[PDB]
Amino acid sequence: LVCNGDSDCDEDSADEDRCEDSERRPSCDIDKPPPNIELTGNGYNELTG
Amino acid sequence: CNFSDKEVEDCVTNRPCRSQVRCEGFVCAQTGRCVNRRLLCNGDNDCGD
Repeated sequence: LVCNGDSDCDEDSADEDRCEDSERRPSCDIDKPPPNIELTGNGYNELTG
Repeated sequence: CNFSDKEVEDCVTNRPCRSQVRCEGFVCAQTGRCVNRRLLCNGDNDCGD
């Protein structure tokens, strides 16, 4: 996943540090995730809901 | 009231102090912000300057 064209480290992006764009290849046609997929990653509190 | 509820006097340097907090990173010369060397040549002003 290092030097790959995706930020596979999430908060850091150190895998994409110091990477030549001539060495990169297009990882995918697109980058756009589904419209609110981040909500699927939230925790949940069962009491408060 | 007078705004000067604060007042200040200068002194001699009676004693040293250890304020010289060690930065292992790069020191943003004008700001003194300590930034990680991976943020050099980042394409982004991660310094102030």
